[PDB]
Amino acid sequence: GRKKIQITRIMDERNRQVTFTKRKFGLMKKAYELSVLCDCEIALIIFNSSNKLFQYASTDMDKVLLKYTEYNEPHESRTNSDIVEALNKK
Amino acid sequence: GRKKIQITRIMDERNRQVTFTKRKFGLMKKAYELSVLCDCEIALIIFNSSNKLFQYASTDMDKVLLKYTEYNEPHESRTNSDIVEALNKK
DNA sequence: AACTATTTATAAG
DNA sequence: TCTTATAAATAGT
Repeated sequence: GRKKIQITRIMDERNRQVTFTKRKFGLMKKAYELSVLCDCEIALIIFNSSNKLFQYASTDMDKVLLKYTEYNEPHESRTNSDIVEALNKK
Repeated sequence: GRKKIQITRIMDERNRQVTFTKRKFGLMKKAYELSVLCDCEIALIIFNSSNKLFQYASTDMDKVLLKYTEYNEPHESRTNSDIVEALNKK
């Protein structure tokens, strides 16, 4: 956008609340497209600072969660650190 | 990118596999940033066309899924259709 | 495994 | 492998 930003908690309770809403949609949109382009099933679960729930699922969310729990092989399992680290590599 | 593309299953088994890998990271990156910018907890579950698993979580993924299962209020619960619709509105 | 032709999202071959 | 001014993602070569 107009300015570049440093990933860090927006201290401003409002721009935070606004950015959340905006990006959340972007996130879901992407998820949507990825889901579709590549014939994959996606589930996305979000909890805002106030522990309120927002969820997207390409299909049948609980169906996906169920598959998940039953999975028994190793697999890509990233976390925030994994991500920051992968980033710094570039 | 160089060309605009229509959201639909990449029929080319290869460009599909490639695009999947690329965008998946983009997805996680975003999720990462959202998680951080806005102090929210995020869990992302992906299954490729071949039923293999990929997951990101801002923190303790199972902790998040657990919260989810226990939630009992109505909440934003989007799905692909909800998304396409919302798009066409623009 | 790069590259790269205001940064589509988002902050004020 | 809500409006632009700008950053950040990415299709394709």
